[PDB]
Amino acid sequence: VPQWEVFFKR
Amino acid sequence: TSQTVASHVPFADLCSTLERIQKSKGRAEKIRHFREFLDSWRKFHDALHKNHKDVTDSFYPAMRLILPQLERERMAYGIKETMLAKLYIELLNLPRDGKDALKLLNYRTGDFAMIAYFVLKPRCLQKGSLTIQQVNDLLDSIASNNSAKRKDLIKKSLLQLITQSSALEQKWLIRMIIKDLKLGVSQQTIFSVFHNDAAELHNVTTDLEKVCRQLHDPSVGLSDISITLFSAFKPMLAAIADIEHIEKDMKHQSFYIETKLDGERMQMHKDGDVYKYFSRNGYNYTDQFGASPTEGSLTPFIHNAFKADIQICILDGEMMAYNPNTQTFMQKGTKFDIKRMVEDSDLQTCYCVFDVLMVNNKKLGHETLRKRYEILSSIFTPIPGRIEIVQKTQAHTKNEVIDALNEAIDKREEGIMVKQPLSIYKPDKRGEGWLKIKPEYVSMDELDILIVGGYWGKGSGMMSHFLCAVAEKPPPSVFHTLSRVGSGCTMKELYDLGLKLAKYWKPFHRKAPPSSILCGTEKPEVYIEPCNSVIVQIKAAEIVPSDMYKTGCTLRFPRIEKIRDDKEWHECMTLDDLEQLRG
Ligand SMILES: Nc1ncnc2c1ncn2[C@@H]1O[C@H](COP(=O)(O)OP(=O)(O)OP(=O)(O)O)[C@@H](O)[C@H]1O
Repeated sequence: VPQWEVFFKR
Repeated sequence: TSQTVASHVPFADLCSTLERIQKSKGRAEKIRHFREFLDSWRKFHDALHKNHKDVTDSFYPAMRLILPQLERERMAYGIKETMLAKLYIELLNLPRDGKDALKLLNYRTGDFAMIAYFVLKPRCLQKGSLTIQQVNDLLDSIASNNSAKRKDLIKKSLLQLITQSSALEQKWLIRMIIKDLKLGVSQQTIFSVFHNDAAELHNVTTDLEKVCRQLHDPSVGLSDISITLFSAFKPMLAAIADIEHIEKDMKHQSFYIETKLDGERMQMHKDGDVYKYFSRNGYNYTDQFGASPTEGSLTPFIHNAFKADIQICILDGEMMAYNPNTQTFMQKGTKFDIKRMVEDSDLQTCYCVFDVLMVNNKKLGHETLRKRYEILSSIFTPIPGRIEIVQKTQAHTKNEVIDALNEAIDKREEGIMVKQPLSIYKPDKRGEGWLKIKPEYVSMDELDILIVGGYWGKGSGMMSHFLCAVAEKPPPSVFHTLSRVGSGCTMKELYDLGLKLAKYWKPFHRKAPPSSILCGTEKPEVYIEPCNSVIVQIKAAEIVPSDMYKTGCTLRFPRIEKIRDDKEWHECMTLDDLEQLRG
């Protein structure tokens, strides 16, 4: 499950 | 399993992006911050749904908060700035007589969101808790409970938005409810950043969800983006045009002069016994007009006017209130209540069609206007006062358009339309093929003059025109004619005036004329003694030389604005006044 924090704040 | 991107993105991540954008100086920077949020969304989307099949999930839950003005799925919130003030004062426990409470309350027009923000910031330190999806759930709740007048549930949805969000999220939440984000970047720019085809798509489907879903991949466009059945398209628009240049403006070739009706721009979508109506802003008016020939104020009456071959069609026109007893369309500006009278069956809804965008399985948008008109005639047989083809005629003369404009203003229309016969239908585009012409009125708008005569004609009979005069200044017993003016009962007050005056008309005899009323070459059929008549307020474009009236001049494009029954007959404008006015 991909987690949102790493797509946005990166 | 029915998973969505919005359910993973903190509303905080959305609001920080908005904050960065608003606080950004230049277009480029503003755009950059948006692309960054968007790209994360799209990449996360691919990750979230890699295994998933046939997904309806999109940027929409964000898009609709970023462009709140375009929300169509959700109805009105019904939330006033003052209602928020009160909630915030109670909830934040502010001194009820202090500067903060009062500043929120007495707020007029720094948007409210900012005033609210500066009160919140020292007092509301919590970190936000809600996803974008949850914010949408709560806003849905507010709209739904607004529609139901369930005030308390509305408060409770709000209280979940506020107590669950940070101060900064609340500043943005407030802007999303007011529907004015003040990003300093146009919604055109927003669409452009989202997708090359977003705006074109949005013009033929007034639907962010379809725009987001269908254009979810930036790197694959849509072609033959077009008007489609049951999709609200943005109406084509008319540009203002000065009479002087028209012949040029219509490309020195034949053109149409069509009646300009001041009604409600409405499009009709038809497939069998199923109808949808959209207003110019893309709102659904099917509940009023009728989904099926058994429901509504229009559909049951027009359903059987469609010719035999017609299963599917899309029409553009204006809804008008028609008065059956006088066969007259009623203008919007009246003391009377038009919607109620239409509901009371004193008036009826009439659909005046000037265009057709699809017939059966055939798209017409990219056809010449001339071709579309031919087709229109085949779509339905008109029923006067319910469904009609707006009257048009061919012309090529600047002269012919003044004639048109003169007769238009005479019949109390407010202008005329001029259209290029070869022009195609271009949604939301203003000008291009269609022009509108109105008089050059000069703010002269308060000409108060006496009715001294009348003319019978069309309609119930009722009078088609009035002859009006100005007073000779007495040491008033003598009047001088100035202008004929259209009398058509486009507002009930003109109709009521007619009944008031009926018992006072007297036959006008050219060979034995009255002394109180002095005429030019223009004689009325009947006259009225001045002490029995009424002042009308007349708007005119200019005063021009004329031998048809005793004043030796007349009014260009005159129009009764008000019946000034609040002024005795002797309060008439005088020649002395008129002379002063011409200067
Ligand atoms: N025959 C027609 N063909 C195409 N569009 C029309 C026609 N008649 C009216 N419209 C549209 O409806 C509008 C009229 O709306 P409205 O009632 O506000 O007119 P108004 O206030 O009298 O003056 P204006 O037209 O400048 O708004 C026109 O500007 C035009 O965009």
